[PDB]
Amino acid sequence: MREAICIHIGQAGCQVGNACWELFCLEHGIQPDGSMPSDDAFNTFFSETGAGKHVPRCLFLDLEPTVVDEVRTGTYRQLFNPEQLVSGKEDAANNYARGHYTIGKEIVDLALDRIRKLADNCTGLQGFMVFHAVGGGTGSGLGALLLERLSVDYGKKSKLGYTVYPSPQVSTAVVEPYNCVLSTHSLLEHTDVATMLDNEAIYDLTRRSLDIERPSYTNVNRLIGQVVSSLTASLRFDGALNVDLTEFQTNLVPYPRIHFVLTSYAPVVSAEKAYHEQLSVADITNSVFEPAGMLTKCDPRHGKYMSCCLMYRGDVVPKDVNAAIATIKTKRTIQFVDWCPTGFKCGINYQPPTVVPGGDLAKVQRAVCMIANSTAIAEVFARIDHKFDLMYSKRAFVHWYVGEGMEEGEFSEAREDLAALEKDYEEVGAES
Amino acid sequence: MREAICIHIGQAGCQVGNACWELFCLEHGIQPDGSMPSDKCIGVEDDAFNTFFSETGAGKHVPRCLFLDLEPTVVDEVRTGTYRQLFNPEQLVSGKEDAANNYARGHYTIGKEIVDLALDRIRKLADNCTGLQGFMVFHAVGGGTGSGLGALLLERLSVDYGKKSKLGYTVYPSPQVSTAVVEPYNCVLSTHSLLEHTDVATMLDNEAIYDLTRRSLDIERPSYTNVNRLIGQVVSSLTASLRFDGALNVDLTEFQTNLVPYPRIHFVLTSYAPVVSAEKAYHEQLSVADITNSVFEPAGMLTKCDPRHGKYMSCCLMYRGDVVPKDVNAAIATIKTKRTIQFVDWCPTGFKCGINYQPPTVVPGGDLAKVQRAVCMIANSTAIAEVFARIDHKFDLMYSKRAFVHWYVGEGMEEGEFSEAREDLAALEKDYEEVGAES
Amino acid sequence: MIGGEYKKERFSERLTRAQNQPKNRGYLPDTHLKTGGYGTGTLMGNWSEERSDAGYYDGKAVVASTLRPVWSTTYREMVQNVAAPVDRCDRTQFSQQTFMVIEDRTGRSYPGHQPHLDPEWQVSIQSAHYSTSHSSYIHPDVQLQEAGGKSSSQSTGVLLRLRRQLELAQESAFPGNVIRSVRNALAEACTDSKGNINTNELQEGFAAAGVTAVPAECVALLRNFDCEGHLTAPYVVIVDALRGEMNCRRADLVEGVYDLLRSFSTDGVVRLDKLVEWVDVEQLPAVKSGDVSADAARTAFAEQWDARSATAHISKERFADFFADVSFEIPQDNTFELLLRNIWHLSGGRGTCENTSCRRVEVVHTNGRVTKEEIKNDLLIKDNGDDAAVESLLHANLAKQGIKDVKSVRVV
Amino acid sequence: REIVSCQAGQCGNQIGSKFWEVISDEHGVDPTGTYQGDSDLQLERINVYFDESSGGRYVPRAVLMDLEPGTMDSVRAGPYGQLFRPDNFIFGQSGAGNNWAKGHYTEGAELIDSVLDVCRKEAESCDCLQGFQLSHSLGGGTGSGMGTLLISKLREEYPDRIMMTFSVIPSPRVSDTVVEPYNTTLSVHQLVENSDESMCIDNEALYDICFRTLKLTTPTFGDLNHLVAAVMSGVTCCLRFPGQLNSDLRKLAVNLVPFPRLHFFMMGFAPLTSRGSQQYRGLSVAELTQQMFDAKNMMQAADPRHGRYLTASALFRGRMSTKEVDEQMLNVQNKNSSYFIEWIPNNIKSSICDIPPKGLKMSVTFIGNNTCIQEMFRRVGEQFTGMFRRKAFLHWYTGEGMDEMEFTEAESNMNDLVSEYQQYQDATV
Ligand SMILES: Nc1nc2c(ncn2[C@@H]2O[C@H](COP(=O)(O)OP(=O)(O)OP(=O)(O)O)[C@@H](O)[C@H]2O)c(=O)[nH]1
Ligand SMILES: Nc1nc2c(ncn2[C@@H]2O[C@H](COP(=O)(O)OP(=O)(O)OP(=O)(O)O)[C@@H](O)[C@H]2O)c(=O)[nH]1
Ligand SMILES: Nc1nc2c(ncn2[C@@H]2O[C@H](COP(=O)(O)OP(=O)(O)O)[C@@H](O)[C@H]2O)c(=O)[nH]1
Ligand SMILES: [Mg+2]
Ligand SMILES: [Mg+2]
Repeated sequence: MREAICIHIGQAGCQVGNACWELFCLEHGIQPDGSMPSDDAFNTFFSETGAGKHVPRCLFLDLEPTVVDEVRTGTYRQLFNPEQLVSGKEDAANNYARGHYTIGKEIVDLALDRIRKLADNCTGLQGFMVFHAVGGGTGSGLGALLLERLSVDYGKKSKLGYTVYPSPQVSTAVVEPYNCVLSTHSLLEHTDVATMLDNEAIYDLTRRSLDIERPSYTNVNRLIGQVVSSLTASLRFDGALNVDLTEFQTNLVPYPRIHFVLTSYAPVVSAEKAYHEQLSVADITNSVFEPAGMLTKCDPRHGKYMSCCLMYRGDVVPKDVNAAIATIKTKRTIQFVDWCPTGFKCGINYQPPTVVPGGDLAKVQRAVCMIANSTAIAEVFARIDHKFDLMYSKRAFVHWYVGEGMEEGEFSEAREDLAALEKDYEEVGAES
Repeated sequence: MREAICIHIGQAGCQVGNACWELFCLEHGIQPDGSMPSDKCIGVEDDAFNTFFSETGAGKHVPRCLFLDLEPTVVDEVRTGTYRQLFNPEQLVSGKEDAANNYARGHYTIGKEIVDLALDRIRKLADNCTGLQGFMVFHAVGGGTGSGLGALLLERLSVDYGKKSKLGYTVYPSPQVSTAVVEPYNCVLSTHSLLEHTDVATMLDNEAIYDLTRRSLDIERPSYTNVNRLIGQVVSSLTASLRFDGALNVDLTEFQTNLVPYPRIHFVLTSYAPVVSAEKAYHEQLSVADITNSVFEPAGMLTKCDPRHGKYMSCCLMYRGDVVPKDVNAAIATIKTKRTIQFVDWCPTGFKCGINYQPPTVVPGGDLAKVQRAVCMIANSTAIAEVFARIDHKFDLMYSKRAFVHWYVGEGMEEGEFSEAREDLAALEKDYEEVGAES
Repeated sequence: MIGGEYKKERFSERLTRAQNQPKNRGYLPDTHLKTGGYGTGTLMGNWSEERSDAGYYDGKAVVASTLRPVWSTTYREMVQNVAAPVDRCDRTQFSQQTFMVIEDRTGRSYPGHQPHLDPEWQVSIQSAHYSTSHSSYIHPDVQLQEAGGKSSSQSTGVLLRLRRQLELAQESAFPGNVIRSVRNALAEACTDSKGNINTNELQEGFAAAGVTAVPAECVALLRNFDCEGHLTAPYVVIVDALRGEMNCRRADLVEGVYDLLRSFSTDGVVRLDKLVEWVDVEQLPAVKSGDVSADAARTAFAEQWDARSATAHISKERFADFFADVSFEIPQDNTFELLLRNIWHLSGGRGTCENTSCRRVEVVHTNGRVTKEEIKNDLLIKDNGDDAAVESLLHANLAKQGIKDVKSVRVV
Repeated sequence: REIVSCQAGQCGNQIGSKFWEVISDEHGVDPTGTYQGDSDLQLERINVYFDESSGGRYVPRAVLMDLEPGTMDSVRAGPYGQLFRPDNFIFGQSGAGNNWAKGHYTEGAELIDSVLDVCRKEAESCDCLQGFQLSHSLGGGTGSGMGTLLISKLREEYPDRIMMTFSVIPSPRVSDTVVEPYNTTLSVHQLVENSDESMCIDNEALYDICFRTLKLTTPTFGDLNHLVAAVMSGVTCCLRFPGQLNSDLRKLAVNLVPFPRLHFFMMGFAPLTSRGSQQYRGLSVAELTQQMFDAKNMMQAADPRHGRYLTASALFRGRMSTKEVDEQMLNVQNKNSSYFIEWIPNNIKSSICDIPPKGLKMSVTFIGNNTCIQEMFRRVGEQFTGMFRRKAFLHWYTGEGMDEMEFTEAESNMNDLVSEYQQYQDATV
């Protein structure tokens, strides 16, 4: 029961999965072989076999084989299924057209077959969680294709896209705004909740809260996996206020088109500083709501919050979270929209957040992750469309798309989708 | 952090830098290969060497010092010497031809073809430092290159780094015995540049140190090696307050602001105690008061300028070893009661004392005796007017009927520069007298 | 390197009539590497960069006659003090294999590369053997397993590391065996009469005691603690530094215990036989739990007292050090105070550290008043088998304390 | 993902021989073709550049083209000569005379049938051909003529595959032929139309690097080819080795080609330290990035400061963190906004590969699309037109079969490319 199927698309998704699956294995006591040396809670992320092994409900997809072969030769080779770990032969080259038109259909059928096998195995499938990067080709192309096929094949199943976006100034691609603006078309219609996972905010969090001189994708993906585990632990473990996928779906999405959400996590402290500060529920809530303690480069003080969901883990108390809510509401720096008087969905889980050894998080008795739908998120679109327009004025880097089966107009539908995506956020944020 | 960049200019600067860098390597346990032994690193990753040495990815330590001499002999022989592995092929710049006791040649013809790359090397030395405290220019105003190229480099450093701390240990011509005949010309010409672009100028004339090592260190016939080792010991005593912790620590700016009362008054006499060999030391009780009295006496000074006919303005004391603040206070009280030396009326305190827990280390094969404690006294005093009057009277005799001026005017210098420098030094005499005058 | 064989013309070049081009090796006449138009000896232009090459042979013989040995200069005679004497970047230790590889200029990433002169080549190759994700995602068990400016700072860091390693090793009928065995191992490793130990003796002393010490570790220890300047220091100061300075509270307790023992001494002098007769070893945690017997506890007590005679004299320093070992290996001040007070019947302490060894007595006075009193300092008042004698001793102690109106005493 | 390489002319053959030496050093392959690599990563993706035989010998997917048999004689006499197959060597009888007409119309054309046969044999042997590699010199006759003919043909027989061509541009300072402008002009218009990416190497810049960047007393053509081989392997390291930011030929082409006619790139390699300063210059990402954008480090003779960067690609190799390499690109974009185009945000594509060059801690190859590329074409423009004014050496080309029209067509296409670079050099938003 309460099974959720994890899907990873592109290199970014593959690394995010390779960083969250060892966290899940540590949480549920699963060795890389897939056994417990020395209670049904792993069923959400692991499928039981009569031999005692626990195969994850994970799909790995990438048009290029380097990352999947690294996974196949890694420590978790005996854990991961040889199938559902699929590979292509030529990458998308950050070409949404290549990933969605030419190379997409030759692997999408296999991907849907493996997802069908996973869903058949899952007898209580709660939904799908897809990890990809909109800035890439496979993340945008194969991401859009898989989103469309899953939406047309599985009805109204909950779908959570924990997706990485082009950061405001630290980005590693030039056609990346093109890929983002093109993937938005799928991420509006076929995605139930999308979670912003840019890289600059993670970098700043690591450099200003962990004092790590040289952190990298290993650290950022460990933090992403920690956020995902914090969000999903509500159903895998008991708690005072458990939540379900559809439950916070309803609590978070006010309108069908308003589903892009900021994310934040606390207390993210080092081992040296773990045993010094007073890491109470109120303190961690304040750290959560601080602009610098989140996972996306989007300052909420320029916008207005619409719905905040607070997943507390450990020995947290409902009155502690109530006091945190009261202090937050009294605090005027953050603004709540006028038509949402409550605006808070808090859940409590009794399982403390496990820390993977050798990482940056330190073993802390309690933590909290916030998923916030807010009007401030219009800024990421307002800058990504500006970046897209600076190249689309005379459309550089578009012959690559055109030669891969892309019509010239698809960019125009991308631009109109961005326009409407900013406009409905402005409308909902406008005072009555 | 707390890095300090050494810049050695001229032949005298090169030898003084060789001596002080040998001393620094011995103090920090750095072999000529440039790598500290496993003993000196296994305890903790001490940051003591950081100010003078920068670590590399292989654990090797490279000095933060730019050698810069126009003629190639001294820098070339340093490259050929044992410290080849210790120094970089860069950062050790050698020119093509010397100025030859010609400030005009070193500042207008040969200086410019090397100053650009000198500043580029200084940039590559400074961007490495994250907490650079300042620069320390080691040179002699007597030499043509050390005067001219030193002045040009100081000007460029000032205009590029703004108000950064800038010490200069400079060897002025001795009042009585000197080598060059154009040395007074070079000194007078470079004095203007020192005034304009030097935060503190430390006096390092030759004959005073020679007499000091003749009478105190008992070396009857010391060569340049011994005087350079003494200068290096003085520099190490001055700069150890930040490398090693102490009861009262000072940095590049504290003694700067405590010894510079006025922007133009920044020329400081130096003295070191106890400069004792292995023989006169074991008979004497080297106490804090004893070494303080010795370093305040004119016999123990490193510059041929007795303070009895001068007027003290501010003395900075650097104590090294097992020195106690209460012993320092007793020494200060004894000095204040003593009437043979008198402080200026408007500066009652006049003392800036700082203690460090690192006793001075004697170089193997040297002549200084390894002592428990030592003191280095840097005095800003009006007595420097005496040596400056000596040098500008010498310059006036030189310039009475235009001697050795064709060499300078043939290297691209106007004749009025000599008059400008002479009037600048005359105004310096005037302001020394003014600050020494009782209110 | 000596000789310069790798610069000499090889057999392949003779057998194929090979020449200076394209492999500029310089073995043939008129093929030397002229930089500036002059040899590597006439150092002009690119000379320093040329000499920095790994396959560079200086050309100076290693044996010189002593009949014209006067050509040194001032810098040479100043730096001869630090110059190394002459017999993985040692060109002298390099073999002809690596030298001819360097001459052939193979296995280089870019022209002018010096893999052999690079000292981190081995670790670079080992790192290149692994990927970032593979090294990041090592199996959790072995991954969890892999987790100032003073002259004495490095040595005090050494002492801290050794102390924490001894604490981890700890985590013995009577306490003190850790420092006891460390001192015994150092004493055994000694070969000098007055207690002076060199680096190798110190290293193998730690090895016998159960401490992993690097030769550099030992050399740092001896260089800090040396006073005669022979890279040799007494072992007592090293052991005391490893044990650490005594805490104020525990030192005060030890002083009180010694004062009590001195007062209880028959002749006013603390003696080993009275010490071991007065110690109540029955109240150790191990003895209470039944791990060890009282006889074994007393035997160990004497054994790490290390007294050369059964009637030896115990003084200030001896008592302080003996219980300082116990203080070092017991981490909690409260439990150390409780254990010491329990062993030596010192009345006092507050709360958890309050002494429980002394016999509480219900005393009825001449007026019938019943009071629950605590006897103080009852080391010699033991079960001698005579109830009348014990009762009289209790009355004498109470009278000395100040309660003189007693009429009956019962031990609670 | 297989890349098959072909080397035209003496220059191309020697550069490719050095490239295969570098590749075999990276992959642990002897001249005998056997394997000694101590790491599984050296053998996991050996199929990109090598094919295993029945005996297991790893033979490179390489084709060799030069009219003179002496080039193949030297190639075999090289230390890694036997690594190649015998049937990939296709050589004519007489030399090209350094005539583009001879190498492209009469002798090279009659020779290229077997070249196409063996190239398509290698293509069919490849499971999924990633791309075609060319190493050639445009100043020569056989390197330029046969190279242009082969890339032209391979464009039709393989339209969707990558065309990565390393062209050695002649320049007046290292000019050693009078028909260099003729050959360069007659080759540039095939390169512009039959190459997905055509990056340039100039002997002036190579000698400058060997003189003042490496300070080497006397390197040779071997060491120039060694630098070119290092960058040659660095441009495709991401295919054969894992990394945090995987990349390949199309990955680089998409990010570096804004418009189809703009596919000529600079070339650079870091670190490049003199052997006297190797032990002293600490290797770090910041130092690498500082060396990347320096004009002297660029193997392109044209000064990049004059031009404005269309795009750039930074293929880093070794274990390093990600923001310590991305924030460097941020700095070079922010503090040098004048040298980068405004209407292109984030001009630098960056990728990271896990395995550094053998024994190095880290390295990086820099491939930059800049408006300074047009300087070579302009200078060869006046060099070509001055000769073409009065029939200078033109009679050889005319009598070999070429006509008067094609020379002006070539110079007109080159002028069109130069104008394309101009109109973006001073472009405004
Ligand atoms: N959080 C995280 N982001 C990554 C990681 N690796 C790459 N990214 C980001 O993801 C973006 C593109 O991801 P992908 O969808 O895999 O695109 P790609 O890496 O080019 O792979 P292809 O689409 O197949 O070409 C890049 O611009 C990176 O900024 C990672 O390991 N962790
Ligand atoms: N203390 C000290 N002073 C020196 C030393 N060498 C030279 N001098 C002084 O420097 C003065 C002349 O300058 P030099 O150092 O000899 O030469 P230079 O400064 O490099 O100038 P050039 O002659 O042009 O090269 C002499 O009068 C000496 O007093 C030295 O090794 N130690
Ligand atoms: N970098 C490099 N350049 C070379 C090499 N051999 C020749 N060249 C260049 O190629 C130019 C002449 O090319 P050419 O020999 O006519 O080419 P070919 O006709 O194909 O053999 C000269 O200007 C050289 O600079 C080499 O091994 N390396
Ligand atoms: Mg990819
Ligand atoms: Mg000189």
